[PDB]
Parts: sequence; structure tokens; C-alpha cells
Amino acid sequence: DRPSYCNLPADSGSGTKSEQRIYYNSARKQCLTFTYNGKGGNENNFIHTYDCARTCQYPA
Repeated sequence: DRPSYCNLPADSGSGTKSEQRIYYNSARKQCLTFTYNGKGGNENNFIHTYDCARTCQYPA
């Protein structure tokens, strides 16, 4: 089943070190880029596209 946090919106969090991360967009069923400020945010926040795809897009 899909973890519920996969359905949270992208959350850029706080901080000054901007960094690209990947999030699952539940409406589009796609793993997309977003800008993460380095701190805070939520669990729908992945280092690599494959992480998002295996965890949220095509979950075990």
C-alpha cells in the first residue's frame, strides 16, 4: 500500500542552502523536482527519483 505521507504536498521547509529534492505528486502520480531549503519540511522528500518511485509511485 502507498504510505499516507506520499499524499502530502511538497514542503520547501526553512534554511538558506537550497537543494533539489524529489516528491511524489499524488494528483499526477509522478515523482517531480522541488526546491528544499535544507531544514524542516515533511517525509515526502526524496534524494533520488528512484527513491520516490519505489516508495510512493509504485509501492510494495
